[PDB]
Amino acid sequence: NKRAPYWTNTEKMEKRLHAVPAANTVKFRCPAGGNPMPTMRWLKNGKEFKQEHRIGGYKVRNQHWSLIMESVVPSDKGNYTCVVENEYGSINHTYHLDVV
Amino acid sequence: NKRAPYWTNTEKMEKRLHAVPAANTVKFRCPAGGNPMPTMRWLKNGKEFKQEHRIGGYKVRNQHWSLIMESVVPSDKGNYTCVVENEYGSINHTYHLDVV
Repeated sequence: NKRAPYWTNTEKMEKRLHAVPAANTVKFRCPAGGNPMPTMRWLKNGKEFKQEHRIGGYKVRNQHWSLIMESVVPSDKGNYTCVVENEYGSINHTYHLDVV
Repeated sequence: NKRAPYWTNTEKMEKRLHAVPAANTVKFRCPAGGNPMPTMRWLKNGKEFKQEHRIGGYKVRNQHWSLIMESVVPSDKGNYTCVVENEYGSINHTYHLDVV
């Protein structure tokens, strides 16, 4: 039953550009399936996004396939991409964050 | 509307192991979708499978996402994998061919 990653709910993913006021919380999701369970990682502007990249750091909820950034600030604007992978494939989606 | 490759009809793909008498024709398919249109390539035992690898050569029908090998011979046994890709992702599936 092995199978490459696939998005399980594209509805959540249709809204690509997000404009949010500073200090609000943004949450990005890339619901996925696959056998074996794929892993997920996030890039910000094409480069690995790490905890130390912003003051507030960030939360990853694997069960919900989401990236959460609390109290956004202007320097958080950018492109956020979820890369999901397993031995049979690697797929990605990109969101754009604009901080109003 | 950009989107990574995805299989559009997994039904065709459920039968992974194929045992076929010599001299018969085998056809493998990996129906796929994605935006932009993904490309497809085939590997035989993990390595690029080229026309010169077998006497009969092989047919690729892009419209139907299939690899066709006429008059199979014992040396054709092996693992056949369709790799489908576009800028948003790369996915693969593997079939096993046994020549009876």
